Amino acid sequence: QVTLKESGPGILQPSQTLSLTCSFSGFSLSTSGMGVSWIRQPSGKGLEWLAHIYWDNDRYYNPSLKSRLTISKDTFSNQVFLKITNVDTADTATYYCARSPMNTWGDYWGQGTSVTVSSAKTTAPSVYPLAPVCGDTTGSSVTLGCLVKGYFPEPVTLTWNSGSLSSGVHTFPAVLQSDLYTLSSSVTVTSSTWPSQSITCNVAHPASSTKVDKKIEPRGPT
Amino acid sequence: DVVMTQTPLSLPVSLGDQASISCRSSQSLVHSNGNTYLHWYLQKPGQSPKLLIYKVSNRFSGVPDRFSGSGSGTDFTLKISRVEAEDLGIYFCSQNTHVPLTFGAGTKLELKRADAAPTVSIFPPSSEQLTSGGASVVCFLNNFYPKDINVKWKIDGSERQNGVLNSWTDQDSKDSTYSMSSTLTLTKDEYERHNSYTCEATHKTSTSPIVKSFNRNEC
Amino acid sequence: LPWLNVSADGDNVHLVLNVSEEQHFGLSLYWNQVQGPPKPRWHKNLTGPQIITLQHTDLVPCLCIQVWPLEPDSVRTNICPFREDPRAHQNLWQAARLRLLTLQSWLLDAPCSLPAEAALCWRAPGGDPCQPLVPPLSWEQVTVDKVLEFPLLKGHPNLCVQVQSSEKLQLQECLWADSLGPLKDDVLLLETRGPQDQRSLCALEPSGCTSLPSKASTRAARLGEYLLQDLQSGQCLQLWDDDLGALWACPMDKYIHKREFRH
Ligand SMILES: *[C@@H]1O[C@H](CO)[C@@H](O)[C@H](O)[C@H]1NC(C)=O
Repeated sequence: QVTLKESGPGILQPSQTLSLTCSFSGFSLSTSGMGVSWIRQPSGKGLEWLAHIYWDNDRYYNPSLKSRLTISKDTFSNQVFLKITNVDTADTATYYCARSPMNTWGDYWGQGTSVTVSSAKTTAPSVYPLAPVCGDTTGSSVTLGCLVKGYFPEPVTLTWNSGSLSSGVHTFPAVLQSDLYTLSSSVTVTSSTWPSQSITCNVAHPASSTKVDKKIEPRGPT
Repeated sequence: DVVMTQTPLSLPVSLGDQASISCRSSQSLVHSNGNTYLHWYLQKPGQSPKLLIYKVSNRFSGVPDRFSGSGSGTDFTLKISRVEAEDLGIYFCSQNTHVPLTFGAGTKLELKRADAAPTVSIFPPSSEQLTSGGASVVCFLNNFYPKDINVKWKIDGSERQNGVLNSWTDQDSKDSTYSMSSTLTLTKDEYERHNSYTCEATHKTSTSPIVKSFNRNEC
Repeated sequence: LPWLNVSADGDNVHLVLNVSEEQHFGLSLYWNQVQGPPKPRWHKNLTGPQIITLQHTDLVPCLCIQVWPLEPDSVRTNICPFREDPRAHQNLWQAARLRLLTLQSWLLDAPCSLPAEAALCWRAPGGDPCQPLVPPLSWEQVTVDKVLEFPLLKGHPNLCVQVQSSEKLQLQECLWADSLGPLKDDVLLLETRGPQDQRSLCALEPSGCTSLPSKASTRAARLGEYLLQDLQSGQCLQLWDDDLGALWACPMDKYIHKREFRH
């Protein structure tokens, strides 16, 4: 089968050079008509084509990024490269290489490599319990939450009761608040479960080597 | 650049239904060699795009007969005959007639189910956050259908737009519902100036919005 | 007639004047057209029969002869033997010129005054023949030493003024070549207006007129949606406006950097 695998540093600072490698098998760039393209996709956004190289070393670039891109290959090593100079936050994306022969452009894609460009420093999250407003629950169910605020970089892992509480859980995708990420998770249990039984969210941020356990406590008076 | 206008952006379907996706280009995709380099791709979560149709109507290797492409010049259509669970994902059109190569924004093919009102829950700032000098008010809008929903924040009955951060889950694989988190971030000084905090959800399941509120003075 | 004969066989033109050996007569050669203030004239008091020799290059349809016996108050006889001669009409057009007085004012200068029709033409940068714009325009009558008033909104280096007579092309003066020249790579758009809010946009291409938007691989059809936008955005130059038509010159330099991917 045709297989392509992208590699490169996961995090860079603005103005640095991004060096990407596409290592492939199942085809050769010595084959007449063969080509390889690089494409990127910012999270939840559309795809943006970057550059293309054919077996004869004819190269094509996205005109808007042209001066910052360099595509090249090593046929003997079954590799294609992309150099992006002077990176900035807009270069944060998943980068894909795709086999692109003359008749079928982008017919096989690699699984991609994630790249984050930011000036943010490693920051451990602040983990806050979200208990309902002070007052005894009258409903059959109760919703609790966990707010994971101001961390960099991604990811964080979040579990409830060390993974033993998995049903009725909604862990929301992280979003950027300036330079830092924020995510939240909700858990819904029966009112006969909480507060009579312990509910704790377990947050790990491997990048800062931080692990926080926040027990959700009923709120008291102000 | 050749703009690829894809419609609809969201396509709810039932399994076994037919789905139609349109792609319109800003200029003709007919190359000087006479070919039309319009492609269709499918991308699944955590996965890379897979080529479905190349040159308007040619099915790529292994692509089922249920996928068909048609059109010419600037107007193109992808038709999916008997939608299966494995077809759910984001469909995009692409052109490689012109440099730069461009793509549509994508059509999310999602599952249809009966309408479900959101379960709305509001949370005041934690004592720990307030000690830090910050004040986030969180609202969860959980397990609703359809995905279209509006959240309005009110402070002492007055609408607040600034400092609102929203996040949405993808459609649930088991109950086909959507969930949303809306966080209003204020300074603790701003929080300490007002009493009532309200999260209002506008959803097609109610003519009047679902309102969840709390008063900063508790128990 | 029995006194004048013509011989174009001596590689020159001969006027054989068949009169008696004793005949005294006045002979005058003229160009039958209003010339203005006193000019020197071609005149000869003779004693016939004579053979007046002319050059094939002097021949014009209004070249006429005036004869009269040298008697007091004798009547003058006029004959125009070149009225329908092919060579005369050939030379006539070689010597004719079209000029600009104002953008909306043109003047025809010719030795003789024949019926003629004029209309605007569109020259493409690729050497290919100058295509006239009939329709939406029409061949209007042009009279020698009389003003031709066309409602040309703007001059264009690609526009030439064409002149026909006996339904044949004789003149092609590209009036805006030295003033506004050289040829611009602008697409000409021809919207033909009619009944029921009708307006059909067409693009004058080397290979005929193509209606827009079109599915072709031809430059203007491919750019159809863009050209229709330039026009609506007012980036196109209006050359002519009418109750049932409009002409537009759309520059293509904005698409000069657009390239296709290789296949
Ligand atoms: C021609 O002859 C008449 C007399 O018959 C004379 O009056 C006239 O001047 C002559 N023309 C010229 C050019 O001398």
